[PDB]
Amino acid sequence: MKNDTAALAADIVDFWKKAGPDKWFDKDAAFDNHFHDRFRDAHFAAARRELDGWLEGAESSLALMLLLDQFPRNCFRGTAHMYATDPLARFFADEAIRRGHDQAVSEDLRVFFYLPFSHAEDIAAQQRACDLNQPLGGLYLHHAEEHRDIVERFGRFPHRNGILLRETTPEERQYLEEG
Amino acid sequence: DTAALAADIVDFWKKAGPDKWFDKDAAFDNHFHDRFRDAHFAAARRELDGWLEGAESSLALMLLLDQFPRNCFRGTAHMYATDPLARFFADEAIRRGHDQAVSEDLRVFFYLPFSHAEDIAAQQRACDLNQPLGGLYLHHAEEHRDIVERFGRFPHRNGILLRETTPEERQYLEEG
Ligand SMILES: [Ca+2]
Ligand SMILES: [Ca+2]
Ligand SMILES: [Ca+2]
Ligand SMILES: [Cl-]
Ligand SMILES: [Cl-]
Ligand SMILES: [Cl-]
Repeated sequence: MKNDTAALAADIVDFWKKAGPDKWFDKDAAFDNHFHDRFRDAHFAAARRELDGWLEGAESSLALMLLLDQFPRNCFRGTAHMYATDPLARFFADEAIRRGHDQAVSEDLRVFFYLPFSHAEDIAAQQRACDLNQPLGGLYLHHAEEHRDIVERFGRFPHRNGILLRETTPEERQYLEEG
Repeated sequence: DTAALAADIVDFWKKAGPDKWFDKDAAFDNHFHDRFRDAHFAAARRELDGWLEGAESSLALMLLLDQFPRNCFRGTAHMYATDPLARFFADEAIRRGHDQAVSEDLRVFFYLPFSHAEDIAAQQRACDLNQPLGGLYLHHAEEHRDIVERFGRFPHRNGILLRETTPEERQYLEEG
């Protein structure tokens, strides 16, 4: 399943399209279970750098985003595993965008190439996320700006502090306590 | 000349943009309120029905009757008070082609009144209207519809509307 022509990559994308925004954007434990049953092995292969060849194809690169940015957020909830492949997802998102892959998938799926930037605790990534979401507009843009505001304010996502064993600052504590 | 006022409402909203339309910013809500409170009430008293004659002025009615309450009357029955009027005007604006006259970025404000109506017919209509828009706007229209097909209404409003949450609504509410 090493090449962009892999059945596995197409399977991941087919699974995502079938699930739809009903599942992409609204928490559901059955969907988490389902995603894990199908694609846990694929996640680990991607994380082991066995699927770098998927960067050759637009939809196979989308599959990489789904495995390395989305999968951990569905399937490793409440643990440091949720963030473990984020640097890899970002590295791949950058490469995919350089190849024009985000422009090659449908408008509905484009945001999955941009979410790794929203999920990074660094200002450059956040500004890049907002620029990339500008053409998508509406709620895509709103969400990118929501993330950028937290990072520009704290340099990180204070909601992660417990899981990552970081010391919460007074202003972060304030922010957390109030929403 | 209330023409200038309708234009001002649209320009306020257009320039604020999607980084403010969906946020919960008390400063923005206060700004919107202090500028357009009188306009909202004039529209609610049926003093601005003439704005149906134009596309942008009809958009202004949507912003005054559907969005304004949601920014400026939060957590109160006033959030819903002008919803029937907003749906009435949206129906008329769509009959006149005004939704199709404005770009997709702003067109959705003609359709949100249908997603905000506690009426399964309105919800099905909202899904049809958002269908060509797709993306997150269609998704949210479908989500609202899914809530209403089931219940006939929005359980999240039970507190405000002093409704006894049924057992099914109750367990719907505790879950997510
Ligand atoms: Ca090849
Ligand atoms: Ca904002
Ligand atoms: Ca669209
Ligand atoms: Cl956070
Ligand atoms: Cl959208
Ligand atoms: Cl509800």
